[PDB]
Amino acid sequence: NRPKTYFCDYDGCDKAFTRPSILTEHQLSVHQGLRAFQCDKCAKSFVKKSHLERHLYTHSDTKPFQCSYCGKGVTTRQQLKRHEVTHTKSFICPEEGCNLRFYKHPQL
DNA sequence: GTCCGATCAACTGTAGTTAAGCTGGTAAGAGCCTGACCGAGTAGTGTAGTGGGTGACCATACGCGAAACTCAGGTGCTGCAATCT
Ligand SMILES: [Zn+2]
Ligand SMILES: [Zn+2]
Ligand SMILES: [Zn+2]
Ligand SMILES: [Zn+2]
Repeated sequence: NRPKTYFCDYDGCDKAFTRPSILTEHQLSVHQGLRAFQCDKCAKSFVKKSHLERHLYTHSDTKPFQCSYCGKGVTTRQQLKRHEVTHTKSFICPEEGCNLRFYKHPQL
């Protein structure tokens, strides 16, 4: 919506941003080499609250997305969708007019 | 590079060693396809992290209108005085 009208000034940086706090998040993270959210359970650190929140689940068994078929736990919707698509007849015969459909790619 | 000509055997006259397949009953080469076993191949997958854009909520800005507040307009009598009598 609103136009990108805050330009990073550093040598060899191309980026422009919508609102000045975001330009500052970029500058402190990329160019100065500082981060604002530390893991309690390992050495790593993160640039956003949502990124530390994802990393915190990785230290735990009670992972926040749970499979509808097998009940395996995962941390975000992309992982869930890819995993659940393995519980489907995903693959299709690529050859002309052939009707068949398959569950594991080596079968196809 | 070439020159001479000696010299192993090239290409030339006849005297004596090699298969192919018959009768068979037979084990011998060379072989075929299903099956099993591990290495490698095809390639989509499993967590995990960087970035971005959407959405909500805010406040900041002007500009028009709404009510506020200040300061001075306006009403009407009559205490006192002056024109007409
Ligand atoms: Zn930059
Ligand atoms: Zn950690
Ligand atoms: Zn599952
Ligand atoms: Zn087919």
